[PDB]
Formats: sequence, structure tokens, C-alpha cells
Amino acid sequence: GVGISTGTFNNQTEFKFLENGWVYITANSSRLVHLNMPESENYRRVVVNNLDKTAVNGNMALDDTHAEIVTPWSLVDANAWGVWFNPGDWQLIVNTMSELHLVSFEQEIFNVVLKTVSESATQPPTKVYNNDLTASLMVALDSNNTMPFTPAAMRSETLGFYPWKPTIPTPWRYYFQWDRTLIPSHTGTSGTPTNIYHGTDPDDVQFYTIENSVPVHLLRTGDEFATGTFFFDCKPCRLTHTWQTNRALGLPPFLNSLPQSEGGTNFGYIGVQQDKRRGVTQMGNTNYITEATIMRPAEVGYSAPYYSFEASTQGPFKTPIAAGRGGAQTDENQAADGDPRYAFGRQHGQKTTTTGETPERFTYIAHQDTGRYPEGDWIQNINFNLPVTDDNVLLPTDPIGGKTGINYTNIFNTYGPLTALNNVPPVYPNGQIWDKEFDTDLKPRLHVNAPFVCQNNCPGQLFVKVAPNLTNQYDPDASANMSRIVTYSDFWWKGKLVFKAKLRASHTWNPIQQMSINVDNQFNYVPSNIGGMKIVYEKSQLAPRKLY
Amino acid sequence: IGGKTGINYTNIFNTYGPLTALNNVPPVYPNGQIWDKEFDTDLKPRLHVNAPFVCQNNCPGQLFVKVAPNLTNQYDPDASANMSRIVTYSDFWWKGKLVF
Amino acid sequence: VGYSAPYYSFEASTQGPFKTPIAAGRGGAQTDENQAADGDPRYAFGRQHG
Amino acid sequence: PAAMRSETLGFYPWKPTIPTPWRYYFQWDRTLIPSHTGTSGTPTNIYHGTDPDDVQFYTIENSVPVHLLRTGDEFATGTFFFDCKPCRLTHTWQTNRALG
Amino acid sequence: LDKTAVNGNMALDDTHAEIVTPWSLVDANAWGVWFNPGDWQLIVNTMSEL
Amino acid sequence: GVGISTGTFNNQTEFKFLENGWVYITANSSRLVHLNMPESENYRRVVVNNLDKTAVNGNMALDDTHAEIVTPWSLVDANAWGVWFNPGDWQLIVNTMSELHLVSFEQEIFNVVLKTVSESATQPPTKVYNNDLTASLMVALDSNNTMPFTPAAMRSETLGFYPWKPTIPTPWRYYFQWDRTLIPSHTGTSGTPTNIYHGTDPDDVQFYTIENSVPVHLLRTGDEFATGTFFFDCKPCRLTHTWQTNRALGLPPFLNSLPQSEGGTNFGYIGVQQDKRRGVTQMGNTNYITEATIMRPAEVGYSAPYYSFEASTQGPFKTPIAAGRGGAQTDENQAADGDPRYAFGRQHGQKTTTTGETPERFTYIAHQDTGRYPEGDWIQNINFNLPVTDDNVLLPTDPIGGKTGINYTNIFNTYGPLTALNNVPPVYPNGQIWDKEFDTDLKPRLHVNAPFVCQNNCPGQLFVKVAPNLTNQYDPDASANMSRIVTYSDFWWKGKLVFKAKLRASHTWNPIQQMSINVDNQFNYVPSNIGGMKIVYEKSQLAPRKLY
Amino acid sequence: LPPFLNSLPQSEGGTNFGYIGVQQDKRRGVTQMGNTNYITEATIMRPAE
Repeated sequence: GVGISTGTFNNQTEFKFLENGWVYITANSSRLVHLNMPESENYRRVVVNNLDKTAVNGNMALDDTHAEIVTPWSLVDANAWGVWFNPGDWQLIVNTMSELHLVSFEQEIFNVVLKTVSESATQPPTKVYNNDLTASLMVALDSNNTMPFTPAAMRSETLGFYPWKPTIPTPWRYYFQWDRTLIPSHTGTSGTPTNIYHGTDPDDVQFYTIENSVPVHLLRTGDEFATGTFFFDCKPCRLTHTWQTNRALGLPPFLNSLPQSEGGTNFGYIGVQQDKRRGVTQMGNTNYITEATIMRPAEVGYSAPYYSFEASTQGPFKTPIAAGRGGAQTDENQAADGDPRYAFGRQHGQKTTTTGETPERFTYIAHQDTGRYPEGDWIQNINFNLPVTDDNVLLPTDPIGGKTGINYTNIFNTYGPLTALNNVPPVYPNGQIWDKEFDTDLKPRLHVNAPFVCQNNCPGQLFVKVAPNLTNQYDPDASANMSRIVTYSDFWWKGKLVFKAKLRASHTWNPIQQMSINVDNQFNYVPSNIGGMKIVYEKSQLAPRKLY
Repeated sequence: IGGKTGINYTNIFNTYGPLTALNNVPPVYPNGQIWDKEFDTDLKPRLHVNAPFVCQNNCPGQLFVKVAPNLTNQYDPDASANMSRIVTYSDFWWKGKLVF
Repeated sequence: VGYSAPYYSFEASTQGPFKTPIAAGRGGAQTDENQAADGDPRYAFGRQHG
Repeated sequence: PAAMRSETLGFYPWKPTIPTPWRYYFQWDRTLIPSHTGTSGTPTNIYHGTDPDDVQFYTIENSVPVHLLRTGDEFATGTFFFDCKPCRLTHTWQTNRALG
Repeated sequence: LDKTAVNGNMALDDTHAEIVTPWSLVDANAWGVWFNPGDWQLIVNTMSEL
Repeated sequence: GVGISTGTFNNQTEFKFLENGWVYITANSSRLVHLNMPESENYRRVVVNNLDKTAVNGNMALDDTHAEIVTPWSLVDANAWGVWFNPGDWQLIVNTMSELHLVSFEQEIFNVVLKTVSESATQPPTKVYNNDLTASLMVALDSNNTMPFTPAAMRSETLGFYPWKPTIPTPWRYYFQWDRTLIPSHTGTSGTPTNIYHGTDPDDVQFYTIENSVPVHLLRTGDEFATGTFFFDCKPCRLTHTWQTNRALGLPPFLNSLPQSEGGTNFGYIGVQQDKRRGVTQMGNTNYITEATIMRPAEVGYSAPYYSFEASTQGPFKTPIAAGRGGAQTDENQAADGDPRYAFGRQHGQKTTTTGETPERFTYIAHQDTGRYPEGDWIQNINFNLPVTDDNVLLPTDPIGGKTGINYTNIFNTYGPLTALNNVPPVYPNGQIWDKEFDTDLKPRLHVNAPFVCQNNCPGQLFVKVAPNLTNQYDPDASANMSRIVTYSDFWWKGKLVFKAKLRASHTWNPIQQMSINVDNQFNYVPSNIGGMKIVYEKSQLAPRKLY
Repeated sequence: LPPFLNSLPQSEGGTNFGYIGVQQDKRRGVTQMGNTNYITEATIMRPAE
């Protein structure tokens, strides 16, 4: 009713330990959510076409052209790690657990409050806020997944990461099919390469509305809404990283001479002439057995074209790759392709007391070693006569198509039946948690945005909207926009996300890497003297595991 | 390709795709490996090039042997120099049963 | 049936270069043993093993 | 697996054999820029050391029960059962040109 | 380094780190350990799958 | 029998997780143990008196005078952390557990081998080693605790810390009562201060022999010996440290003015004149309420005289103190009193490939903040008229007894009914694990050498000795030493030490300190290229806990 | 545990003492004096007082 609360605030994280070294992790998250009435009550079909940017030759990667349906609804999205875990919980999980299973997800809305704004227009302007006891909040749960899946973490538009900071939902919109052609060019390209927005293909038209597809609940101040528990069916997520490349698989060569003194100058030696060695190689016309040429069971990782842009009906898009560059761990400047870069605002980790629209950014450098170092690649002739002469070798410094800045590694692909790789690591706090699986006949082996992929279904998207609060002068047959009482809503959101994790064991004599507070990062985890908070990113696959 | 007379496009060519069909490696008698452990990566290779049989969950533990230290009367653990041992070697019989 | 792959391609990772493995051996090696080359495993062994 | 180094038990029942000294890879970082004959200068060829987060020092004694066998003792592993895919003893000949 | 310091010899790289243990490995994972040529002939001539 | 093994080698550590967040930790430790026959078969009563050292005025702290019974027996002592845990297990325990309970202890001896040494005396001298199939190893377990308790960790003489390194027992000996007087002096003291060894008090004489007090088992090569399981009754050991001193207990003062901008220059202010404040103080004649003067519930820590040497019947000994110096954490040079210093050899953490008799050393700086900073102490007159004048204050720089290097803090004691303190933290790897409780009517509240103290009893000491291997010419009535065949024994020792630990919970937003491998300490946990190993010390109370 | 004596007397009498036989600041063991290397009977850590 008017004066009775309809729910409870809970933002605790409970670790319930089982037998056999498993733990149930139930993350409770609660937020005060602020929602204004939509700018307009109508669905819009809006085309964006930044021709000015792409009209500059060589700027085709800056294409923003697209068509989207703008809806009056707002999306409540909790699909991001920072929503559910503070840094202490994350430290516990990543330091003490070896794998993580996504179990269930629940959410509810309670203590709904709706208010109207009255502006007096007095010479000193002033306004007052009145409770609208009979106004309603419209809530729709797309449990059948009829609406397009639009996870907000990819735009950094989920619920905020601070329990004591009120947050907002994000205005909902989804892609509307369009055709677009963009011929690539470079600086010094003569003329205007074709840069055209062709319109919409009628056979691909899909205009979705919430009202026609989803039951809509009207919540007054005394009402509440609960989704019920959803249970996931995803694969487990490892909290360890592999380090073994092809060079560290299997039995090392026997060393016939071992160092007799310590130091960095005292190496061992195999002690057998390279073409007089025993073992197996896939090179049937050579006698050289070396660490480079010896047969390995399969290939860890794969090379892919990097900063390749493929074009389809909707225009160019970057070719995604499964794993980040090799050597980025030793030199952060070499992260580049496959190392996800996250940009986010003050709701999601940026120091809350900073000013300006510039976001906080970081590039995630995963601990796993499944990537490539293209400067170390080469192709050489089948004859394999060593030392290889210039004409019999293709080096990463050899131009392709006459371009000094492009080599064969830029267009190289070694993905095959022997390729082995890992799933993407969780990115705390900004990374997405779960993602819907594509509805294609043949599905990708993984996603690059979330560790957990929903095979059959995962929870319906939650949509909210302030119900129209008409004045006395409404006229439906009038073309002009509806005249509404300025109305906004504050409601409380509570979610429960349950995981199942396995406690790690100590397999080696040595200790392993562990997340730790220290003198340098100390003040990333406590408020400033004026209450400024931040959440810096954390790694998740600290402990190694043996690949083979 | 790239101005190199000894390199052509086939050296860098890849036609692996969703339509690719292929076979497992044949057994190599007598020197070929029989079984191999599967990688502990999330995504696994479709085959191995070294053994026809690939162990999915596990395959037999490796067997390790070592002659136990046979100390002389003058052992000193706190000495940095190498342990003084009686020259000892072992001969044992190994029997395996492999069923196909 | 089958696939073409880069042959005597050497990819580099953290531990240094390694040869790109391929699933099947060269065609025409059956008629001419000199054309075995990539994908045809070569075994080297001592007096214990043949 | 020792077959990749040709270091398994011997293939002759009447010939005494030996085991192979055990060793395993320890993580290291290494950069080797490729070159050819006639490449000017010294391409970077560096051993960078070991990444601490990849360090794995295994010992038998800390991970495996160790049986001490005197001359009157014996040791049996017990039967291990595989779960591998079948291996064909036939070859296909049809390329794309001989289908259908 | 002496081998790979020669330009064009990068395929001869043997660089690596290994733990040398006092233990010895008894490995029977090879066909020759289990079959003489007569048994192998029987298997490969009379069987279609293994 | 001769050709049959009587036990199995096990050096694994198993973590068995229970419900309610408890884990059973069973540490298995196995060692090959080398034992020579004793130098002599007789008990000796030996007096050590380093008069030359103490005859130098001001060297009285170097006194080594004592009497001891030297026995032919050897003590097998496994009471040290390094015996049971490698660094990886220790990292797991200290990073993931909040408290540790000592549960049970078992040990056994098996695969006994006895050999004789025959020296040929050939012009090139040579010797051969024969099995003595009928020789025996004498094993005695003092399960009733009749013998004096002599834990070897205090001399760094326990079993070695490496499963693959053969170890030795330590020759057993125990203190024999003596009377000794040593008058302290300094450089420039005139004459010879009395420095006398008075002999032995007859009413304090205690001559213990193994043979008269303990059953002795004779083990031939086919025999084995097991102690049976002993169960401890000790108090739990915390794996967290407290940080709150008296200054951080209870409600802080309310700040009437808070900073409006970030930075190290923007402090808050209480905003109330100090003698106009509200609250409670124990200073009944002052109106000043400050953080220094406000009443706190009790006292955390206590001041004690430091490098005080008290004298009793047996001569001077240093006064022990419960906790180490404050400020040693920020400056390792200020560790000094209460910070235990461990010195050990190549069996117990020193780099095994080093040479020379100089031991490896470290001073343990505990994370707990229960210590004192005597340079910050002061005493002032009861009148408490501020600012205090020189005559009304005793400062740490004021000489005591005319000595410029001695101030009142050197003789100060603030232990009282309000004192609170913690138990000593475990010291990995060299620290002792458990210690026997004194048999006095009034017992100490803790020990400074071991976290676990045995109240009623803890396991009997294990004694071993090669049985006499006589030649054919033995003559008991001859005064000369017994003529024995040169005989030594190698046997395998296996112990099982079981703990019970509680998994830690994350109580705070921020992460906590955690033990971790990094680029600097990386090569402390792996062997060198010539097989050199070391075990560096680790801390054990990394995570904080709230005291109040 | 008393210190181990590396040299024991070879004849009886009140003049024939044993000797520890290790230089005092080169000894092994535990002390509560964190800024000294001297391990002696006076300075060696004892369980309590």
C-alpha cells in the first residue's frame, strides 16, 4: 500500500562452502533506480549517417552509419561483473577458486515511487515535487526473448557498480536493417569513393514493440514485481591461464651436458648434432630435429588477419579474433588486436569526482599465452635449404601488394583442425557476464564479450517505462506531441546472481600469482576525502594451469 | 609473392572452412605413438598429428622410477658439495598388457 | 575433402618460433617419395627402435 | 610421451632396455626475429627469462605416492580403461573430383 | 645462440628452459613395444577398425 | 624381512574441505634419515665455561656457561613448519584461511638399513660398505614425556625441509643443573668482576637415561616402528593480524568541518575547542579531551624493559617480550627487541649450493601492531599543565642513572590488568610449531617460540641410536673405550601432521594483502641450474582483522 | 635443547671443559634480538620467563 514497503535492500555476497571443495557464491545487488518519463511516447525509426567523417579518404573505419528503432522504453541491465562484486569479493574469488559456474539469476522491483514536477514560473523560478499516489510504472519482462538482445555492458550502460549510488536505466533501442556501401580508400585516393546509404531491404524489416509482444505490469506505489529464478545452462569458466605454447609441449630434449656452475652464462647443451638427432617431425624432406621443427600434438592458438575490415550488407566491420597479441604482457604498448579496450564513465569505475566527458579507459592484457607475435613469423620454401636465402623466405618485413606497412602476417590465417584455444577471461568490473547464443545453424565456438554463453536461453530483458500522465487537454487526433504531466519514478531494484565455484589446489612447490593490495594500488579501493570512489579493473586468470 | 621468386600464394594459402572433411592420422608402426593426452584448453583440436587415439578425460598415469639414495657413512646434509653415494644400479622386469 | 594450409610456415609466440602443423601430407608423395615434404611425418630412431 | 623423442621401451622382448631420464618444460620468454642470408646486422635474438605468473616447479615427491621396492617386492598399476574414438584401418581415396 | 646467430637459421632454434629431475620415465606408448611385424600384418590385413 | 619393504614414502599435502567452511589439512612428510653410531656409548656430564669471552668487561651477554648431559642417543625432531609445508601449500594456507587448529601427529620408521664400513688400508686407501643383516637400530619413544623437552627448532636442528634431500637427526643432550654468578660490567670497569662457576646443587640433580625410562625397540632391516596417533589440545592460531592501537578504538570524534577538495593538504577539523569537548577521560583533573587523552576500553600491547638481562641461579638471561618493536614494518633496521631472528643452515632454507659456515639469517617482522615506539613515550607530572615544562616531563632522551644511552623506557613496564595482546605468529619455514607447557603452578599466558602450546601433553620425543656392534675382543672390565665395528644406519621416516583450518571471508570493500610470486622473488621458489634450492621465510598473518 | 658441543673433554677433572666450537655470531638458532647475530646462552630465545 501507500505507506508499506514492498521489499528489502540487500547487497551482501555470501560464500556457502560445500563438500568436495565447491562453494555456492550468491551475489546480492540492490540499487535505487531513477527514471524520467520518455522524451516521446512514440517509436521512431532513425538513420544515422556520418558522411562527413567517412567522406575523408582513409576514414572508413570511423563509419557510424546505421538504422535503429528508438523506443520509449528503458532497459534495466545488470549483466556486468561490477554490478555484483566489490573488489574484495573479486579478490577472494580469483585468488581462491579455479573455475566458476553460472547458476541462476533473479531480480525484482519494489518501493516504487512516482512524482510530478510543478514549476511555479514565479519571477525567481521555483519548482516543487509532489507524490502521484495513483500514477503507475510500466514493467515488462521479455521472458520469451522476443525482443532483440541488447546487452548494455558493450556500451557501458548497465546499472552502476556502487550500492550507495543511485543509478539509471538506459533508453532502449535496437538495430533496424539497412543497406550501406562504403568503398575503402586512403589519403591520396583520387575522387570520392562510393559512400552510399541504400535504405532498407523489405524482406528484412522487423519492427518490434514491447506492447505487442510482452505482458506489461502497471506498478503503483504499493506494488512490486519479481521475475522468478532463471537457471543457466552455460559451460564452466576457468579461473586459470595456460602458458604453454607449442614450444613447451611434451618431452624436452635430453641434455647430454649440464651446467657445472650457477649464473646466467651457464647453459645446458643438447650435445647431439641437429641433423643427427632422434624424434619425429612433420617435415618429411629434412633431417633437422629442433625445438622449432619437432612435431607437437597440435597448435596452441592461431594467427588471424589483424585490423582486417570485412564488408557485408550493413557496411564494414572489424574482424574479431579470439586471443590478444603476444608480448603485450611484457610491453603494454603492444596490446593492439585481441586485447579488449574498455571505456566507461563515473557509474562504472571512473573516479566519481572527476569532471569532463572524457571516459576512463584500460586495455585488458590477459595472462593466457595463446596469442601470436607476428614479427617472429616467417614462411620459407618447401626445399628448406638452410640458411634460407632471401628469395626462399617471406619475412614479416616483406611488403605485400607493394605496401611497405603491410606484410603477409596482416592477411595470414592459420586456423585449422589442429587449433586449440581458451575462452575469454572475465573482465572485472566492466566485462559482460553472460551472452545470448546466435540463432544460426552453425554457432561460434566462443564469444569475445562474455565468458558464459547462453545455449538455449538466458534471462529475459527487463523493460521499464513511466506510464503516460495526461493533462486534461489530451487530443489523440492531434498531430502534435502528447501533452503530459512531467512525471518521473524512483524504484528499488534487487538482483540475486548465484554462482558455483571450485576451490583451487596447490599443485607445485612454488607459490602462484595472487591479487593483492599494496602501497601503489592502496588508494584505488577506498573513498577519497570528498567521497570520490573508483573501481579499477582486475585480472581473473592469475593462477597457471598445465595445458599438456 | 612479396617479390620473392621462391614464395607463391600457396605458401600462405588457407582453405580450411566449415566444408572441410579430413581423416585422423594413421598409426605408424613401429615408431608411432599410440595414445596422447588431450589439451586442457576450453576449445580442443579436432585431432592430434602424433597419435591416432586421443585421451578425452584421462589416460594412464606416467610411471616414474628412481634408485633410492644409497649413502656412505660420511653423509653431511649441511655440506654444499654433492651427496656421496654408493654406486648403485637396478635391474627390474617390466610387463605391460595393452588390450584392443 | 582436405584443405590447403601454409606450409613451412613458422609462427612465433612467447617461447619463440614453431612450425605450423598440418593434418595431412602432400599429394603426389605416393607416386614420388621425393615430394613427401610437409605433413608426411619423418621418424628418426636408434637401435632400440628399429 | 617418449615416442616423440624415440625414447620409449625397446621393441625387442629379448633385448634389455632402459627408461629415459625424466624432464619437463619450464616456462621461458624468447624473441627471435627471422632473417635470411644477406640480412644486414644482427636480428634481435634474445632469451628474456621467465614470467613469474607462469612458473610451475613440479616434484614427484610432493605430488605422487612413492613405493619403495626391495628385491622381494612388486608393483602393479591396476587396469586403466580408455575412452578414445575408434581408429580406422582403411584409407579414403576420393577427392572432390570423385564424389557423386 | 651460435646457430641462430647465423642469419636464415631461425628454424634451428633450440632455446628452451627445462626442469631436469632425478627420476626416470618408463614409457611404453609406441606400437613397436606391443606388436612384432607378424602381429601387425595380421591386424592391418584382416581388420578394418581398431 | 630382508627383501621386503616395510613402508611407503609420502610427502603430499591434502586439503579436505568440509561443510561450514572448515578444511582438514593433512601434511605428509617423508625423509631418508642418515645415522652414524654415537661417538661414545657413555653418558657424559660436560661443563662449558667460556671465561675468556666473559672475562672481557662488558661481554656478559656472551655468556655460554652451562652444564649438559651428553647422551649417545639421537633425536628425530619434526617440530618445524618447513618440515611439513612447501611454499605453495603455505601460500594457500595463509592466503585462504583465517585460523588454524593443530589436530594430530603421527610418525613411523621403516625400511631400516644398517651397514658396516671396512677400510682395507691398502697403500691407496680404500673402503667398502657391507650390509649388516643382523644389526639393529634402537628406537625409543618417550610417550610419557619423562625426558626433558628439547625442541630442535630453537637450534635449527630439526629434520630437513626437502623431501628429496636426505637428512640427519641431532645428537641428543639436555641441561644439567649448575650454579653460576656473573657480575655485569662495562668497558672501563676496573678490576675483574666476579665470574665464577659454582658447581651443582645436589638437591637439583637429575640424571636421565633413555634405557631406564623408555622401552627400547630393536629394529632389524625387516622391522618397522609406528608411534600411533597423538591428538593435540591446543588453542587455535589466528592467521590474521590486528592493526588497531589504543588510538583507533571506538568512536572517532565527530568532524564539524569536512574537506571540500581532494589532496593531502585538505584535512578535516573537529571544530570544537579541545577543553570544551564532550566525552570521557581517565584524567580527573583536566578538561582536555583529545585523541591522546580520551578514555579507551583497555590497553593494546605493553611496554617492557628491552635488552634487560635478569640473573638467576644459572646466570644471566635476556628478558623475553611478547611482541616486536613498532615501526619495524616501515624500517627494517628498527626491528630489535621482540622481533625473532632466525639463523639456519642448508638443511633449513639457506641456498644449498653456498659454501662456508656462515648461516642464513632473517628477522621476522610481524604484521601485527601491538608493539611500542619508545622514542614516542613520555611521562609528565600529575598537574598536567600544558605546554609541559622541562622539570615536569620525563622524555625518552633524559638520562637514567647518569647514563646518556639509557632512558626510562629501557626500564619501563606498563603490563597490567588492562593489557591485551596476541599470540606469536607462525614463522615459516623455520619456526617451531608446538611447544610443551611449563610444569609450574602458574603458567605463562603464551610462549614466544611456538603458536601452539601443549597444555596437558604433546607427542613424546623420538630417540634413535645404532646398537653396539662389538668386535670379538670386547672386555667390559677394561677402562678403555669399547671397540666397535664401524656401523651406520639409513632409515626412512614418515610423519603425518593434521590441521583444521577455517576459510577466510571477505569483510570489506577493499582487497587485502596476499602472498604472491612476483618478478623479484620468483627465483626463490625454483631450483638453480646446478640444483641449488632455498626456502625463504614467509609471513602468516597477512589479512587484517578488527580488534574492536 | 643445550647447544651441541663440537669438542668434548678427553680427561676428567674440573679443568677439562667442553666447547661449543662455533663462533658466537656464526651460530644457528633463534633469538628475540632482531638486530644482532650473537646467539649465546644469554641471548637465545627461551619459551617464556
